[PDB]
Amino acid sequence: TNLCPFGEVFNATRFASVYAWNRKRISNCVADYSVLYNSASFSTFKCYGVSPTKLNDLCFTNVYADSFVIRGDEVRQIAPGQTGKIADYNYKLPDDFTGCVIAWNSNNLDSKVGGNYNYRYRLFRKSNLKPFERDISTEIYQAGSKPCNGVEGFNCYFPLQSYGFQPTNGVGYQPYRVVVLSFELLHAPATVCGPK
Amino acid sequence: EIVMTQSPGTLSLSPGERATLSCRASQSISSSYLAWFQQKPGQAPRLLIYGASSRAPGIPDRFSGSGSGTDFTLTISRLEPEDFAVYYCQQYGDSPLTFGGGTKVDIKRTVAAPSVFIFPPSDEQLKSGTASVVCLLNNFYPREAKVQWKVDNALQSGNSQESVTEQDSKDSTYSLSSTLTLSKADYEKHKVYACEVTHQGLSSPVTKSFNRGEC
Amino acid sequence: DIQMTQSPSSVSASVGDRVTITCRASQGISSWLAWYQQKPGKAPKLLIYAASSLQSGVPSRFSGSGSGTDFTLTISSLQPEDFATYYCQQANSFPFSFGPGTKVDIKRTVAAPSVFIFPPSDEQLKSGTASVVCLLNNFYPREAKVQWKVDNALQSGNSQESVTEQDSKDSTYSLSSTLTLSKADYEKHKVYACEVTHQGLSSPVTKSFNRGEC
Amino acid sequence: EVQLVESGGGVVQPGRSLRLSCAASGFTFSSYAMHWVRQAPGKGLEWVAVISFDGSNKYYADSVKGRFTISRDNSKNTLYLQMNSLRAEDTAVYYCARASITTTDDGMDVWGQGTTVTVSSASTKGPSVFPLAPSSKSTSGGTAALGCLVKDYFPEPVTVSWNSGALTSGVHTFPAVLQSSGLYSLSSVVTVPSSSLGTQTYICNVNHKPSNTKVDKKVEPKSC
Amino acid sequence: EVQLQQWGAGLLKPSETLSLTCAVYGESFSGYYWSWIRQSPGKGLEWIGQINHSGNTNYNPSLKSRVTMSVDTSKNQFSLKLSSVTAADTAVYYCARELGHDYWGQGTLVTVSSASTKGPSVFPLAPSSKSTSGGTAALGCLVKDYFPEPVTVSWNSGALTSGVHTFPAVLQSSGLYSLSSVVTVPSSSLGTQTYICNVNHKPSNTKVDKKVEPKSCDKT
Repeated sequence: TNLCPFGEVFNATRFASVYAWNRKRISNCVADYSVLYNSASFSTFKCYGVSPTKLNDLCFTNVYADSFVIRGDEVRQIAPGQTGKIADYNYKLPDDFTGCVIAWNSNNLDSKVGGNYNYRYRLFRKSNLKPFERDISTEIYQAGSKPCNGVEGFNCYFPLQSYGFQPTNGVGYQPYRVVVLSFELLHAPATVCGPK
Repeated sequence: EIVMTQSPGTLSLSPGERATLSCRASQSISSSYLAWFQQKPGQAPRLLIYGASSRAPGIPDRFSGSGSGTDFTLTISRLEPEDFAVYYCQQYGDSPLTFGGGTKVDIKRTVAAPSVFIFPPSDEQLKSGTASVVCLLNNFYPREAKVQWKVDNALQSGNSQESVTEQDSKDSTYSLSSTLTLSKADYEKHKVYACEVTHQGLSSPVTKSFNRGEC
Repeated sequence: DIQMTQSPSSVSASVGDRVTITCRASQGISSWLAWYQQKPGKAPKLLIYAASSLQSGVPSRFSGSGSGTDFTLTISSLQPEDFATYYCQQANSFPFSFGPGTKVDIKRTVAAPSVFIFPPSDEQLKSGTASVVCLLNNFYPREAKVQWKVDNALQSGNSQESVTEQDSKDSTYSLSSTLTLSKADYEKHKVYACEVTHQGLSSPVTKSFNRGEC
Repeated sequence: EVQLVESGGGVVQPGRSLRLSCAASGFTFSSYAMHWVRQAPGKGLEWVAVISFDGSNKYYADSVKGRFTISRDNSKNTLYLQMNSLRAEDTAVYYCARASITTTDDGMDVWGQGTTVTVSSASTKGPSVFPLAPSSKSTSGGTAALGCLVKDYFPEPVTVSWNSGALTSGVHTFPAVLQSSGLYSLSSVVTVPSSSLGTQTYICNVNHKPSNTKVDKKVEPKSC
Repeated sequence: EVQLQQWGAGLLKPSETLSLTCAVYGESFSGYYWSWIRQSPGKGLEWIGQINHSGNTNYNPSLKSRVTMSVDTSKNQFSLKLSSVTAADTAVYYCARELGHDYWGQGTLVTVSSASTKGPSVFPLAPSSKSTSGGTAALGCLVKDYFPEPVTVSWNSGALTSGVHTFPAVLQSSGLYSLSSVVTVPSSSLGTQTYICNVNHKPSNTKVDKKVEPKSCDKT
C-alpha cells in the first residue's frame, strides 16, 4: 500500500534540459524497483554501490530522482569519475555515490523536423561544477581581453547551445532520457522501504 | 565528433579574381558558430570570420561569410598576394572543437610543358650497396602530373617516391623529382630504364630512356 | 486530465474593433497553448503556438500572450474573414484537451423576432402523430427562449429547437421550436401556445391555437 | 502540395467495429507524427489519439482507451484508426492532423476536410413531408409565413428547393435534429406578401440520395 | 596584447613521453582557459585539451587516456604530457588561449623516430649528351641516408641561386632521410665552368664540398 510515484518521473511527457535537471524527492513510500530492471526499454540500467536485484529489501532515508535529456554519446559521462561537458559544466555525480542510473531512447517524443531547439546544454563555463549543482545563469562567456557588458560579440559568447534533435539522426546523436536515483541515507529512520 | 569537410580541396586563381570556399558539416551546427581561419607558411593560424558572418578586427572588408546548418561559405571578392594561403573552418558550438582539412589557394598561369630529365646512378652508390635513379620535371603547370618507371618494358610499383617543390615566386611553376630505388643486383641484372611522364600540357606522354653502362 | 476552459462563452463585435479572448486551465502549463480557428463547414486553421509565437501565412493582427494558468488571444483590427470559432489546446501532458469554444458574432441593432405559429396539419394525424411549431425569424441577438404551454399550462420534455446561423444579408437569425406529441394526448386539450422571450422584445408575445381553430 | 484525405465514413450499428484510413501526399510521412481528432454534431473539437513517426509510441484519450487502436503504414503512406465497440456517443466528424513533433511542441499545421461517422441501428428510410400552411394569426403588415416540414428520414443529407430552386428571398431551412425515435427532421419556412396567397403557387421540392427519393409538395391555405 | 613562448623536447623515441611548456607574458593568467592544438599533414588542425588556473581540464575523448596537463600560476606556465608516443604524434604543437580566435603561440615541431644521429652521403647526378634541352642541361646532387633534419645545400659556395630547385625530404624505410638538389645551366658552360654541391649537416658537424663533372666515358 502507498506505492512510490515512479510514473510521474519515468512515464512523464516532457523532461527537462540537462542544465536544468528536474529533481524530485521521494519518502514515506513502498517503492517497488523490480518493475524497473525487469524490462527491456531501459537500454542503460547501471547501479553503483547497490545491486539491482537486491533493491526490494533495503530501506533508505529518502530518494532523489533527477530527470533530464541528453545525447546518446553523452551517457557514458553519467558516472562517478568521468569528464566532459555533462559531468563538468552540467550534472556532476560525486565519487563513490550510492544509487542507480537509468537511460532509454526517446527519439519518438523528443524529435522534430527542423530540429528541436528547446533542449539545451551548457557549453562554456569558467570553472567546473561541484557535485549536485545547478547553474541556470545565462550570463555571457568572456574569452578575450575585452569586457562583454552583457552584449554578445567577438570572443564573448553564449554558453547555452541547443541540441539539434531530428528523427533522422542515427543512433549517437539521438535523444536519450535519463533518470538518476540517489539513495540518501541518514541517521533518521528509514521512511522508504521495499515491498514484502 | 562533428566532422567537417572542406570543398574543394584546392583552387587556382589570379589577383583580382574572386574566391569561394565551402565547409559542410556532418550534422547541423549551433546558432551560427563557425569560424574561418587563415594560415600561411610557418606562421600560426589567424581568425578572419566568426559567427559565419562577422568580420573580426583587422580584417579587410573583402572577406565575407554566409551559410547555416550543414553548409557554410567563405568568399573573397578581390584577391591579393597576401590572400593565397590555407583556409580552415572551425566549429565552437559543440564540444570538442573540430577543424577542417583545408583549402589551398594557388596562383594560376598558362599551362607549361615540363622539362624532363633522367639520371643514371654513380659507382659510389653502388659500392655502397644500392642504386637510385632520378627523374626530374621542371617548370610545369598545373601540378597534376603522373610519372611511371619502366624496367626494360616492364612497369614497377612500391619503390618510386616523388617530392614536389612549392609554387615559385617569379613564374609560379612547379618542380618534381621521382626516385626509384633498386639493389645493385636487381639494377645490374636488367638492361634498360625509362621514365614516362604524363601531364595536361603534354601533347602525349614523354618517355626518356637510358640503358645500364650506357655511354 | 487537465481541463481547459475559455471565456467569454460568446462575443459580438464589429470590423476594426479590438477583440480579446481568455483561456484558463486547472494546472500549470508553462507555455504550451495553441489557438485554432474553425469556420462552419470547414476544418481548423492553426494560428498561435507556444502562446506567443505565430504560424507562417498568418496576418499580424493575431496576437497571443500569457503563461501559467492564464492565456489570452487578441485581434487588433477584425476583418470579415475572422468571424469564426476559436479553440485552445494544451500540450503539457497526456491526454491533451481542447476548449469548449468561443464564438465571434457580428454586431447590429437589436431587432425583433417576427413571431409566427404553425399547427399540426392533417397528414401528421393521419399517420398518428402531431407536430406544432412556433417561429422567431429576422431577430438579434442570438439569445431567446420559446416557452410552450398546452391548455395554458407549461409543458416540457417533448420540444426541440433549431437555429440556422448568422444570416449573411443583414446579421439576422431564425429559430424554430417544434412540439411533438401523440394524437391521443393531443386531442385531449385545445389551447396550445408558444411564448417568446427576447431582449429587444418590448414584452413577451404569446401566440396560441385552439384544437380545431380553423 | 500537402494534402491529407480521410475515408471510412458511413453508417454503422453499435457494438460493431470500423476502420478509418487517412492518405497523405506532399511530404515525408515517415517523419511527422499524426493525430486523430473528432468533432461531434453541434459541439466542439475533441482529441482522440496520437501516434509517432515509427509506431512505437501511441496515446489515446480516457474515453477511447481499449476501444480504439491507432496505427500507420509508411509504405503506402497511410494512417489507420480501428474503432471497436462503437456507441451512439461517437457519431462525429473525424479529422487527421499533422504534427512536426510528438507532444505538439509547435502545434498541428495540416488538417483534412474530415469524414463523417453516423452510429445508429436504424435503416434507410424515405422522408415524410407535411405542409405548414399560413394562418390568420400569422398576418402581420401583409406578411405571411409558410413552409414545409421533413420528418422521420434517415440518413443524412437532404436537399430542398422552393419553386424549383427559384424562391431564395427568405428561405430559412434549418438544420437536422436527432429525435429519440432515431431518425431526423427539419422545417423549411419562407415569408411572402400576404396578398399573393391565392394567386401564386409555392411548392417545396425534396431530394434524398440514399433512397433516390424525389418529392414535390404544395402549400395552400387551411381552408375551412 | 599577449605573448606566448613555447619550449619542449623535439626529437624523441617511441614508448617515451612528450613534454611541452608554454609561458604567458602580457595579461592575466587567471580567468581564461589555455589550450593545446596540434597540426599534422594528413590530419589537419586537431584539438587536444585545455586547462584552467585551478587544474580543471577539458580533454579530447580521442586522447583522454594519454594526455595530461599541468599549470603553475607562480611562473604563469602551462604544460602538456603525451604518453606512449609513436610516429603518428609527429607534428607541430601550438599553445593558444581559449578558442584561439585571439592569440596563438609560434609552434613547436615535435618529431618521433627510433633512429639516431647520422651523416649524409652525397652522390652526383651528372648530365650526358642526351640531356640537351635546346642548349640547356640539368644536373645536381643527391643527399641520402641522413638524420635528423635539416640539411643545408648551396652551389659554388653560394654563388648560384637561379634554376636551383631544392626539394623537400623523404622518410625512407630505414628511418633516415633523403633529398635531391639540382641546377639548370646552358650547355656552353658544362665542360668549361665548374659546379659544386656544398652540403652542411650541423647535428653531425659535416661540411661536404662535392665536385660535379660529366660522366666522361673512359674508352676501354
